[PDB]
Amino acid sequence: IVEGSDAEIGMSPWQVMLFRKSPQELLCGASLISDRWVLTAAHCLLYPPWDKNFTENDLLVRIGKHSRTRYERNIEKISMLEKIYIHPRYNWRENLDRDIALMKLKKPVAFSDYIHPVCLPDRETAASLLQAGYKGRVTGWGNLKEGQPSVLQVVNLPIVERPVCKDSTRIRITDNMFCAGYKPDEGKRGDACEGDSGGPFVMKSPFNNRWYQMGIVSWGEGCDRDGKYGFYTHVFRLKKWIQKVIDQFG
Amino acid sequence: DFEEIPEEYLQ
Amino acid sequence: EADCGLRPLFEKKSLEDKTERELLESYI
Ligand SMILES: O=C(NCc1cc(Cl)ccc1CO)[C@@H]1CCCN1C(=O)CNS(=O)(=O)Cc1ccccc1
Ligand SMILES: *[C@@H]1O[C@H](CO)[C@@H](O)[C@H](O)[C@H]1NC(C)=O
Ligand code: NA
Ligand code: NA
Repeated sequence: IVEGSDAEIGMSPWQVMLFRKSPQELLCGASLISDRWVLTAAHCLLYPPWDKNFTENDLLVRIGKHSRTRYERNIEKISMLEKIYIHPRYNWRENLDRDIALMKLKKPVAFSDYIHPVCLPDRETAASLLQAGYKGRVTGWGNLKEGQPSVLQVVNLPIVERPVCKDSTRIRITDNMFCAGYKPDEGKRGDACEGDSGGPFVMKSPFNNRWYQMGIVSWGEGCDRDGKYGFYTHVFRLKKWIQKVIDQFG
Repeated sequence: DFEEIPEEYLQ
Repeated sequence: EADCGLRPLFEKKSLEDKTERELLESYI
């Protein structure tokens, strides 16, 4: 996260770290959506241009974390993966269309002050809140500029009008994406960066005072560049697939 | 620069 | 989950975090 700040303790208790077993290293962010299911970006697991194609046994998830590098004894919980599910129409060839994946844990995780699931949006919450100018919150342990944080970083960013997102890039934008970030004339800054992939873009509903995950950190051109924006997977647009997977494999 | 995690998670 | 999106150390205690108001103020 570029131009963010240290998270408060328990500020993002759905935050998940995807961790490689050997060598032991951070791979991506992710989010906890129930006691058995973790949501991430498909490109965190499958990206052939970079020779990336992980299997369940390659990976761990670390839940309840704050420090990036420490083993947070008595706080974090480490879980093994039962199965990975990648969206069948994930487009890694062109523009990361439908950049979404689910991971089912081998055993349910116990909730605590530091571990708690985020909500997924309904159609009405998405229609109300996915509006240009409305801000969400992005969290992760990725790089601080286009270098690395001691603890989880957080930045609040406004959703951007779709024509502005389109006009910022030569990449083809789809309805399964939205973009967020400040404009050059807005003064303020901030973006996701390498290592924040797969983490959540959340919004706090003013109707029921609950946090909803509206986006997944997907792609950008650099980090925090003027006139560029970060692009996020549109979770609600892909929720029917989420539900199908959970209803049939859970 | 990561602290080693318990071996039980790597089995 | 019935309790999703309600953080133990914030919403469940009626405590706010230091920047959530920035989000609320943007929901015009
Ligand atoms: O790095 C990634 N995501 C992390 C991220 C997310 C956000 Cl929201 C902001 C910045 C960053 C850090 O770049 C992904 C992983 C795969 C590649 N990737 C890109 O972003 C590729 N960017 S590009 O080559 O300039 C244009 C392009 C786009 C999509 C598909 C092909 C090409
Ligand atoms: C990813 O790897 C699995 C097995 O490791 C393989 O069956 C699958 O075809 C691979 N996908 C791509 C796009 O290479
Ligand atoms: Na209300
Ligand atoms: Na920018």
